[PDB]
Amino acid sequence: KLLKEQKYDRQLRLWGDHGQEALESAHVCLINATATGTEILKNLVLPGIGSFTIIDGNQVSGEDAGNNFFLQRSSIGKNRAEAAMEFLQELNSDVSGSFVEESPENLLDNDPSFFCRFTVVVATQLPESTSLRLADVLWNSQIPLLICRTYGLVGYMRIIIKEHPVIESHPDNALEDLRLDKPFPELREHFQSYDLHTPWIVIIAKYLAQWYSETNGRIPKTYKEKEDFRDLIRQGILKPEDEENFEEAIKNVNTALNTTQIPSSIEDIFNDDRCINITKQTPSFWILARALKEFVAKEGQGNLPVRGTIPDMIADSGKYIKLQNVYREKAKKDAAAVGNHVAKLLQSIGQAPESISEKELKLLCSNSAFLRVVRCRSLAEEYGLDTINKDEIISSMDNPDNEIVLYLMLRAVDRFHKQQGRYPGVSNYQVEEDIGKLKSCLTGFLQEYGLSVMVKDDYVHEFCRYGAAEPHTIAAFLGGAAAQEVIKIITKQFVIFNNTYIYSGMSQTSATFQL
Amino acid sequence: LDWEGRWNHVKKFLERSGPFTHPDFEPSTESLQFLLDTCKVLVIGAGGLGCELLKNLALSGFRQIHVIDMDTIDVSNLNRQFLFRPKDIGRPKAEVAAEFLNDRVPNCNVVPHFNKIQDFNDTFYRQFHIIVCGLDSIIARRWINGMLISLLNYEDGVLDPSSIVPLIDGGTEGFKGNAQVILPGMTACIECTLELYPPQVNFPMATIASMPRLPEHCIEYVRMLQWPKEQPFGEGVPLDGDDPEHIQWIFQKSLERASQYNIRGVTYRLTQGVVKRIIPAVASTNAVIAAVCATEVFKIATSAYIPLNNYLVFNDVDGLYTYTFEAERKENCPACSQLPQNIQFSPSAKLQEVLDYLTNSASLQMKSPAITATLEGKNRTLYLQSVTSIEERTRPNLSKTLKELGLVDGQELAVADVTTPQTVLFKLHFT
Amino acid sequence: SMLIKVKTLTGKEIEIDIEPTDKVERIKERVEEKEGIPPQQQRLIYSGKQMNDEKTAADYKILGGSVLHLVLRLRGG
Ligand SMILES: [Zn+2]
Repeated sequence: KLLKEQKYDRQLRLWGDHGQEALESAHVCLINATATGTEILKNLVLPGIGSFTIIDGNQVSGEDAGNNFFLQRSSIGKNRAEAAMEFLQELNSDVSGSFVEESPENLLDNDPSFFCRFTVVVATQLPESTSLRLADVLWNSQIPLLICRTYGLVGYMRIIIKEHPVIESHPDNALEDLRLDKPFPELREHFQSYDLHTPWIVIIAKYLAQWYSETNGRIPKTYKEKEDFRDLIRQGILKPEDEENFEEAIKNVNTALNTTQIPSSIEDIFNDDRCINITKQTPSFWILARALKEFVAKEGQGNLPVRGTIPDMIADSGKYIKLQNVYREKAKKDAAAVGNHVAKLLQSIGQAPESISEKELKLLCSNSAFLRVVRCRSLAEEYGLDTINKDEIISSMDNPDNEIVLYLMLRAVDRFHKQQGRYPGVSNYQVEEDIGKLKSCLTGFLQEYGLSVMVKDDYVHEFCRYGAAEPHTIAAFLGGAAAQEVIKIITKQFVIFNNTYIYSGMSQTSATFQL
Repeated sequence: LDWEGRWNHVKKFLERSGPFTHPDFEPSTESLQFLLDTCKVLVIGAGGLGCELLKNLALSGFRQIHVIDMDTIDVSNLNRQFLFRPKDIGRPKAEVAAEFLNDRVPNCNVVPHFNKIQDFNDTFYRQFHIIVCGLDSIIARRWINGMLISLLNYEDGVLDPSSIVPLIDGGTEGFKGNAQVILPGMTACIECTLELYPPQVNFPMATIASMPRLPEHCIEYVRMLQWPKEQPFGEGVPLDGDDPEHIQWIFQKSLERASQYNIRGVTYRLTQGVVKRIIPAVASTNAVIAAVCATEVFKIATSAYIPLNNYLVFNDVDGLYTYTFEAERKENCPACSQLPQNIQFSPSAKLQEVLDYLTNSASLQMKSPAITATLEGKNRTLYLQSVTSIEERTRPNLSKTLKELGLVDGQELAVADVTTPQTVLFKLHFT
Repeated sequence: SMLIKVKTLTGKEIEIDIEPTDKVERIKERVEEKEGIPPQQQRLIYSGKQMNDEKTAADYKILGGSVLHLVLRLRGG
């Protein structure tokens, strides 16, 4: 019971109890028990992931035991999946391991539906071929897939989720929703109810009414007006050759003034067909989206619900808790209005008014300006001759050393593997010979999709040098990065990257592309 | 010995030439064995990054590794420090960690050191080839930075390269992390970039027990004032953050204080967080930084590639983002500076206005310095601050002046602090 | 007025209006203006030099198409 609350503490302060809740209900599937997979599963098992299943068919080898922290010398020859599950299993007695002694290729042919049982599927070290299939099957049954790959010092991550709508995106920063420019009734009161330290909000409020008067209601706009609006404040410091909160107001002028308007990204949601056309099929995110859109046109008077929170301020106690409660109370109202629309909407559609809970509705409004929707292009689209995003690749390459070279190299290497039956440079005696064949494959690739791009010949050498090795530290990296991308997916709590993430251990740099 | 194929995932980089190879590189089939035998590496800290680093180093071909950590295993550790089980709670991290590691990885020679990094002196650090951090306080990062610098040997003006001990540093904090690579007296040190740190949210004493408007204020009080004013567990007994009872008593006396000013938001977790200055932590971010850092340790010891020029910052929150750059090494730097610091100062000014210059200037920020000079052909302690006894014996001189104490410009100024093991030198300039 | 770009610690790039004479101290306010990031925690970097917010954009030789990055350091571990 409470014993968990103690070990899972340092993370509960990141995704809360509701987050932990999901995490413990999820069930993850890892395709290859390599170091990459192994590590990724290590960062999910430790935080408390519900249960996991490893599907590996290969036998543990010498290299396997050597770079994997979850396979010992003693398991060489044995089923890599099974072997790694026993070690991983130890990291946390609350995680339910499982395994399948078959390969991904075998399952995709005999029980493609098997993956429907998983919340997310993580594949590692898969050959081009197998991916295109896995990505297909899963794309159809709508199972989030995450393809990870370690190659020499190159880490690769490709996320594939048709749609990932998020409410609690946890933004690291954002303008406060103060509403000085479009002040609501209650607020309008709590201001005129003064004169006879006072939150700088009020300070700016009053000296605003004054400027508003001697300008025919004209809110400071210019970087001049704002600048003069500032002196019009210093000039009221009573006798005090000290009055802190008054300077702690002039500073907010930079912000506080215009702090109201609908986020550009929220518009598009409102504009998305999924929001415009509701059907019993429509998931609750979009239902809530519409409810939110209705509020805007109606009791919202053009804007989203009031966030209902304010920044800390140098001020009197009972004076702060009073102002705090204004918003805290306005927000609670709006939430109710947006809750009305929801049930009317749920009715028009024909679902039970109590389909959407209040906890949600409470969270939705608190995060109305932070909603995010991510859509991934299917793997098939990226690989297609007519759907390839050439503009992204060509544009990126303007810099001969943009991480995307590694993407292309990875494509040449798969082309090489399809054609040669083996990866370039695995044995030292092949490195010299293979450089030529890899260069040719690189060109065979580029021509096929028709991409005029210059690839420093130095990258062809390096990839052969790599010998397709899976150096642990590179794998550990991915392990950490992807593990969190999985958790974001499971808790639907942060914002996942969009398409392809490429990390370069050589230069210790990384970038994100949409392919 | 090593079983067939154990290190192929490494041999590729040591036995093969490459374009992106460091210039001093030499492809050889004996490199790996050499690395394995002789390369001594010290890992400072064994929790979060520490655990992750030891694993990474071990599987990358390192064998001779030492780990310093003065900590005891705790329950909260377990969510991201995979080398500890619950059975191991109470024991010393450093011990349990070498234990696990030495066991999981066949012939590792991880040597634990159960103690503060301050119990050792140059003699001890001079013996390692690369040192890796994974500390959780700025002061330690500061301290070990000077230590590594003090080891620098200048062959009359020119620096002797064979006395430079590479220092890789990691830092984690939620879904954010960073790593730096330091080459004492060549690259920016921890001091050189001491400003990239955030400001410390210091609750203004006023509001704490007068204008409380936040649940934290209604805890910072019940800890910084009410506890001292009512020893709950016998007079003189300190507030033990890790003690589930003092937290309960503080949480309880917090609800009351909160209730007094009607500030909702007080909770046990929040109370635990305030009383212990907790930093939310996940295993994921630590796996990332520790991974980057290890790859550098590998690079720095092998010359397989060019080591990260300076800095890497990472953020997991919205997608994945990293930024790498080359932090500049300040030529004025109190630490790095192969020479003293020129201080502009009219011999009229008092002491306090030169003490606080060290205590408050954001470029040199020390917690409690103690200056000293050579006056009548003998070193007299103008002002020291450590042992209460001497501060009062020197506190008066904090009103004197530069012409007052015998300070004629041109003379150095030895300044010592907890922050760094060395003695920082300056040069008086009268203006 | 020369237009420069500055990057969020998430990669998000925003445009700002800065003239060769406006202190660094101001650029940070321009960023907060648009992004809501307190100036007191912004660490700007151009050409690897961490822009001292007392000098000025001209001091760091900032021009029309100039990208700055907000950086950070962390304590935990
Ligand atoms: Zn320095």
